[PDB]
Amino acid sequence: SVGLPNMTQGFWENSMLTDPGNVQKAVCHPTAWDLGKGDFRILMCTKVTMDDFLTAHHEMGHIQYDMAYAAQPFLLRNGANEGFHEAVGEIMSLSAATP
Amino acid sequence: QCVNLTTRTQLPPAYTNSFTRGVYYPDKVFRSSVLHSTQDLFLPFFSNVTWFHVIKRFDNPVLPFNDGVYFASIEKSNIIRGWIFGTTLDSKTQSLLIVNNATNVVIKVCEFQFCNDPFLDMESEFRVYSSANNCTFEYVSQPFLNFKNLREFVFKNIDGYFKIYSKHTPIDLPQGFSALEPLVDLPIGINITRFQTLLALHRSGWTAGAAAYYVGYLQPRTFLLKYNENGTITDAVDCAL
Amino acid sequence: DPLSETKCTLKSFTVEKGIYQTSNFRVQPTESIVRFPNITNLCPFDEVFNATRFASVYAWNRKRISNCVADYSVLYNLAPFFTFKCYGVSPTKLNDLCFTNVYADSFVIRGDEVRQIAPGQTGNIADYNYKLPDDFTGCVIAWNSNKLDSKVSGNYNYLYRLFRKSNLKPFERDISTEIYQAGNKPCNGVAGFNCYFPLRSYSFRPTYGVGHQPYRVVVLSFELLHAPATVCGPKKSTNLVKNKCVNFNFNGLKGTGVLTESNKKFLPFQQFGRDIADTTDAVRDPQTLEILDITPCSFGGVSVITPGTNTSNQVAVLYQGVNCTEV
Amino acid sequence: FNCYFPLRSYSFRPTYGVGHQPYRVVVLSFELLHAPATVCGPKKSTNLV
Amino acid sequence: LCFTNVYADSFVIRGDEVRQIAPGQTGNIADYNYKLPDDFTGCVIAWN
Amino acid sequence: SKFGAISSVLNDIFSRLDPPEAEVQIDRLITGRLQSLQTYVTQQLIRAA
Ligand SMILES: *[C@@H]1O[C@H](CO)[C@@H](O)[C@H](O)[C@H]1NC(C)=O
Ligand SMILES: *[C@@H]1O[C@H](CO)[C@@H](O)[C@H](O)[C@H]1NC(C)=O
Repeated sequence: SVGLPNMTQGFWENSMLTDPGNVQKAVCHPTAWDLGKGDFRILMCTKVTMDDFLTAHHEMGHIQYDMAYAAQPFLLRNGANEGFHEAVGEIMSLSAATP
Repeated sequence: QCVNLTTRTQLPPAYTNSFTRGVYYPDKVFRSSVLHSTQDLFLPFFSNVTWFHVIKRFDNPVLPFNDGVYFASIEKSNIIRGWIFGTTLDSKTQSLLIVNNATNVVIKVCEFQFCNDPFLDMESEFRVYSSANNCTFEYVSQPFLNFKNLREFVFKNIDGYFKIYSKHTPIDLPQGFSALEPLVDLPIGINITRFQTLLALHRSGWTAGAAAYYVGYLQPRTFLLKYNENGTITDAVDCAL
Repeated sequence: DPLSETKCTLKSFTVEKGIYQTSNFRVQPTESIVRFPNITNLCPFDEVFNATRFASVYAWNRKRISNCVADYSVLYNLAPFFTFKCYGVSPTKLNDLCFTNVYADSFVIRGDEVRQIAPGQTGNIADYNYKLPDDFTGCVIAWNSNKLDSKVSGNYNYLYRLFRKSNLKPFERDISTEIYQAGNKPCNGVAGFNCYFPLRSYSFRPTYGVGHQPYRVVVLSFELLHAPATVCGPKKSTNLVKNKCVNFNFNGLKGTGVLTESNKKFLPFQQFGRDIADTTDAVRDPQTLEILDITPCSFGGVSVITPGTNTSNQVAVLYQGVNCTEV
Repeated sequence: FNCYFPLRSYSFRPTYGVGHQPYRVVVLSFELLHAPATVCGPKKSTNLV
Repeated sequence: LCFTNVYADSFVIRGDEVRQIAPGQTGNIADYNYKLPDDFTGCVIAWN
Repeated sequence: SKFGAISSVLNDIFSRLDPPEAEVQIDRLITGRLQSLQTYVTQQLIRAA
């Protein structure tokens, strides 16, 4: 709706958004994964909560930032400074939290 | 595998009259009891056709192709087997190959490096070339085959087509009329300026059997052709004789 | 009616007593028919498109196509070949147009580099692996090959030339493995500082994006020379129609007439028949070796006998040269 | 299979060559007939002699 | 000249398909998209 | 007779060429055949006299 392109189909078959269970141990920390070579994943132990919805919007903002600089070289495939990467994902949560 | 033969008995080129040989169907159209005039490459009547003798006579020279060739052979026991075709007659340019073994015929257009003295040797020893680099077309069909066999061939190269006309007649050149029917069409699209016959040598060294062949060149001229009721050519007249 | 047909020819509304010839009787035509010999000796498209293994982009292969009929409709009919961008010739007319030789070029590249396979384009594949001329008469076919060219551990069998001293010429293959000279110091055969191997292996895996999944690319190059065009498209055969006034196409000849059974004895090599008028009166069907007398649709002159319209209105019709058991 | 969408879309890109650049084509048809002409070229009338 | 009625047809085609806009000319757009009559008086304008 | 055209077969001319040039070729064929027919008619008239 805001103008960012929809994510690729590879995200669906490569990202696990639910806790695997007791048999498999997975990190529940909210982390966005830019593996490179056009591969983007988010490690999510998402629950049905408002925060996880805002956390998801905050973490897609990280990954959505990643496809933006995909054309730039790998060493330059980063934010201009350390503050930009988290800031661009925070406005996503701020806008999604509006009534 | 090349072996140079020095047992040749040198002889100056011979000649004989062509009489009324070399008439072939110029197209594939049926005509009945009509006199039709056509202009195409033809062997002029009563021309001076070269005579080559095989007997110790070993006539395997290289002749120019010009606009066309009329190949005739007074043959028995099938000493003649095939021909070579090309311009530089080596691996530099594309060359054409015609061979007829005891089973069938083999047609290949490759960058052959022919032997200086190509020939064939029961017959189970084929020694006619040394290499084959780029093969662009190959064709296989049925074999073409007292002096009892007369074989007459016509070779043409127009618009990249290699036409072959043949006629087998059971019998110097005899007096009569016999039209030559088309046999095979080859869409090769190369240029040919020289050729060389391939002969089969009998090993029991080697001895050459009783055979002879003639080479005549075609010219563009007008013939008036007479068709019978059944559609075959029975007589013709050379309009410039 | 014939009386009005007479008025129409005379360009008048009153007709004097006499006999007038107006028009002719040829049973009108009706259908359109085309016949060609049996479609055999199909070009080996399966051996290239359905090949078990495709070569690397730098070792891009040559497969010349000749002396066969090429059915471009079948290859286009395959659903997986979603990408089909064709250059210099309409895909529809490829089924009919003929060329001397067809060059089939096959290799494997990434999805993002598919756009580099085009005339006037640049890139690592364009400059170092495969350069395509601007005046390119032909076109390419590309499709996803993730299911075949990708392994979970990585399919490293496919390599691309990362570095070269100069851009490749059109239709030029460079398979040299000489160490690239990136600096002024000589390489001396050692891939050290400012010296690296020009070829890099693609690490294709099924867990990549759409732009990085392997894409098998088959490139078709078409050329026309003085040599005869021996690569033709398939020809459609229409069921035979006889004893009717039809338009026929037999091996490229056009005409109109009724096709009837013929008792003529053609020679085995002969195909066409001509009368003393030098007109095609007989023809041999390509599907079945039978001779069809191309009788002109029953044609005949007509003539109307009439008294003056000042006297009466009845007319009589004469068909000269026709036995009227046939009308 | 054997059932395809007949409508294909031009994906025009500025990176494409002149062979694939978009071109705007305007087709003009004239009805030069015996009907009373309505489309007039630039001309000046004159008194009837 | 003076015309009775004038019609303007406008569309967008590829670069190499401009030659297919001609009377009696065959092609994909000619056969399937836009065909001009043979006895056609009038003419076309194309620009980049 | 070709009468200066590329082919002596009218339908072959229609089929193998575009109609814009096939029409010119057919015009050449038609005028040649009309010339032949009128020559025949004129000679017939003289012989009839
Ligand atoms: C993304 O959007 C484009 C354009 O609407 C569409 O073609 C594509 O299928 C979409 N992809 C996904 C995964 O929704
Ligand atoms: C033509 O063929 C018939 C057989 O149908 C034969 O009797 C006749 O002799 C042939 N004509 C010639 C001139 O050989």
